[PDB]
Amino acid sequence: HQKEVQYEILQKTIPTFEPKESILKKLEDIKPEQVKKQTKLFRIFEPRQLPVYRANGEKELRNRWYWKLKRDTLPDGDYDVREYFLNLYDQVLTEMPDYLLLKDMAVENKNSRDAGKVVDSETAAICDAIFQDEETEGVVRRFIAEMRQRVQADRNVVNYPSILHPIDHAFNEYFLQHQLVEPLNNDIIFNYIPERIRNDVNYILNMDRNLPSTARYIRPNLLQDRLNLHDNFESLWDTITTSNYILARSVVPDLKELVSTEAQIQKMSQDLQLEALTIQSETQFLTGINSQAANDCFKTLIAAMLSQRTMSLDFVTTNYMSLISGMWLLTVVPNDMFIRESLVACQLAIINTIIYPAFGMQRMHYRNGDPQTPFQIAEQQIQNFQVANWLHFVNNNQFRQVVIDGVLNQVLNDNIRNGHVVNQLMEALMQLSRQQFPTMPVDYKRSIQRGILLLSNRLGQLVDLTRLLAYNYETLMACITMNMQHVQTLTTEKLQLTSVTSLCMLIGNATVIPSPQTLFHYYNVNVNFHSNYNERINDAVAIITAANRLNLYQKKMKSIVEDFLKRLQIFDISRVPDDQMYRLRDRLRLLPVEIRRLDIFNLILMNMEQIERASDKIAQGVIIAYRDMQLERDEMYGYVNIARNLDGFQQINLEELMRTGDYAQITNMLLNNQPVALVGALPFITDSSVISLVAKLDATVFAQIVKLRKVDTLKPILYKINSDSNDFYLVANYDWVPTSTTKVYKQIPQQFDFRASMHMLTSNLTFTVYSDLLAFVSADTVEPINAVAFDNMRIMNEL
Amino acid sequence: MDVLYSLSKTLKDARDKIVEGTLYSNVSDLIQQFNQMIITMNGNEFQTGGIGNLPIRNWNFDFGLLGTTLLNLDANYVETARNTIDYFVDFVDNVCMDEMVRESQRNGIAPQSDSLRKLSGIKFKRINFDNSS
Repeated sequence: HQKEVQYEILQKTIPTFEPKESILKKLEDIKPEQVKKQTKLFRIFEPRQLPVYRANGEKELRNRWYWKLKRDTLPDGDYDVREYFLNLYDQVLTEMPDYLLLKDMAVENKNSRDAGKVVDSETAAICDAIFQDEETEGVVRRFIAEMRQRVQADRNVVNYPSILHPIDHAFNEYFLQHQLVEPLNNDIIFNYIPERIRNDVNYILNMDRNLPSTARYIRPNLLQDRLNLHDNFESLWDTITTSNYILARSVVPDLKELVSTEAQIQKMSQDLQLEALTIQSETQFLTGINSQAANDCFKTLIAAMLSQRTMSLDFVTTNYMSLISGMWLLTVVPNDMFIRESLVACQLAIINTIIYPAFGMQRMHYRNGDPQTPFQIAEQQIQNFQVANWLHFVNNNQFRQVVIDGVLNQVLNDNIRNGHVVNQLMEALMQLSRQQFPTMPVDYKRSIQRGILLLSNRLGQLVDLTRLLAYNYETLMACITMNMQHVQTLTTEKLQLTSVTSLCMLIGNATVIPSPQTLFHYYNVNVNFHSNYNERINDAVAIITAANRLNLYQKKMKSIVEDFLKRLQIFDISRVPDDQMYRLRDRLRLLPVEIRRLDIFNLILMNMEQIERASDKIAQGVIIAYRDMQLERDEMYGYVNIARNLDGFQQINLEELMRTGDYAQITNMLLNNQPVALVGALPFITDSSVISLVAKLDATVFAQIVKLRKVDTLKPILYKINSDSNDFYLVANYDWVPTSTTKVYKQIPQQFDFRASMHMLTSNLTFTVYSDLLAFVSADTVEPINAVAFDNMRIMNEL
Repeated sequence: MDVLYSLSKTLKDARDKIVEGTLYSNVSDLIQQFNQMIITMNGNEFQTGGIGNLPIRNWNFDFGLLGTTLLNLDANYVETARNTIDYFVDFVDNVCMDEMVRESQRNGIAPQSDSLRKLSGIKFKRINFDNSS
């Protein structure tokens, strides 16, 4: 009960999904980066006809074309506007196309006299409207009737005429110029195969598909870990290694033609003579020895080494058969793959139950925390060359680090790979079978020596098993794309030494190597996980950097980091410790932004002010000048209390005033009639009444600021006095200058100019994008009887 | 020698480019290189000058990274950068002086001062960047 409670306390800090095996599904559901295709040109603006007015305020008989936001939904308040632009950045990023083929969007130009086409249907609508307009220049009309697309099918190129606002053109041109599709040929697919599988003679790889020159693909982003999650993220790294371990378990092959469990069990029972002993646990000795345990051990060992997940050793000390098998385990598996306590416990059991008693040595009084393991002390304290040499190997058989194709890999000693070191183990334990065991009771001594010989007499089977395990490890490690970082994990995989005994005593001579399809699936899952990891890092870094550069100080990067971890698909975010979340935020803040996202952000940032000033529902400020200023004469309004700039006035930032809550300066200025300019995205009331201007209602809208100490309800009056006003006669039939004490800081819409909006959009005529490159590889394997290892000899030679 | 030159070059770039009001895009790569230098040098002890009247100087590096979040650099950013830059510039000058006053008949091309010998280790090779002089 207590142990369960403490382990639950520890596990609640690890974001691993509790049904471990379910993780496999979540890992295999990660698909390649979804390929996005553009269906229409990206547009923020449209041309719109608006009424215009003469200098006297009379509506003219013609409308004029102006650029207007297609979706005018900008909020009030500068902070909310910057949030709106961050959301626009996210929308553009999500809807950003990976490639474009303009011919899909090409439509018929109705007024073309030469079978002309334009992109897109919106351009066709604009061109038709301009063609029918009476105020259009004859040259522009003739050009619309004559402008042509150019389709060069031999070159795989298309150019189409388009009408676009300069910002819209900037976005679409960026999409066209920076597509993610690369030419795909058989050389690229061949090099996509891991280099060590292309060199393995056990796999026959062929290219029985023809790729047209129009083939395309998107390169996965196999950048190595920029967050260094193996460093100082114990819970996240525990989760990562657990997921990798589950996947590796899924891909490790199953053993075939194992020794008959009945025959081996009867042999071991006859040799050990346990019934004749006085062991309190007579039944438990040979329990756990079966084919299922052997397969589980094989899978656990290879998967743990592949995922670099720490293993714990679970054994009953009185079961010396488990210890004898653990001798082989420590011989072949690097000792750094085990939690220090488990390795020390297993080695000390071996020393104090088998090895030192064999040589008549005083039982080792080992001290926990000793920099030396029990075997490292025994190597010096044991003089026999066989046992000492085996101990030396076991002490120094840690993983070696080597970078292959940019991936860090944990590789084994060559004596493990060829299985030769098993001989040394055999030699060592053969010596242990000849030892006197001076003071040991003779029946127990005989049982131990006969178990030692049980393991010894399987020398050929154990050499074959070691070579098979090493070959499977190397072949599946060729399929790893992220650095195999070795860290001692929080939790371990528990390895029963009885399963090790099953594997050692039941392995036959049937070679089992990973199938080519299994290798390709494992490699594809690894590539998908790596690419998704890098892409989500890019998205998180882009959004964090944009929020900082947009000065969104109330934005919580915690939500961004949680979304990132959720999109990694293998973290239960509820169990991520807060210190690790904040460390993740800090490390993400330090990374530079990916080029494509950063360029899109630069575009949005540089066009922010223009997009904002195009909105018809927010103004950029309001000047309160307690002198009478003439209403400006604007073609869009008639008479309008519009300020072109804020020169000559003290500026109070409304966002800063809202954030501080200090209204002393604004209150003092409003009470004393001190001219000022309130700056910030503000909603305004459009007042067309001349009587309202005479009543001076625009000056009556600022007392609520002092009353409520709020600026979120400030709605200044923008006068729009023209012939459409019900009381415009007051302006027309009387001698006076319409004035007001307040002006609204707002901009005038940009006029539509055909020359400045007509562009040629260029793309490719057509291509096909492919995702599964390894589907183009015909992969076969040799008969397992003939499968060879790195040394060109058969993996299993006992035949 | 390449690591010492890279330290000096990074510091010169920091002095010339980390200025108030400058776009972060003007320094982003430089800020990455500077942070790499800080990470590489942090936690290392150096000693320069025990020859002639050159004083014994002890150097400890415990510095925070520079921010990557501003759009334009401001006074706070420049002050933090300037403090770090001043310490690093003093260290580089002392290391250069310590190396300049030493000579060897056998391997005179190889580093003579212990500081430059330490900087020739692999753990500092990350600092190395553009060698244009």
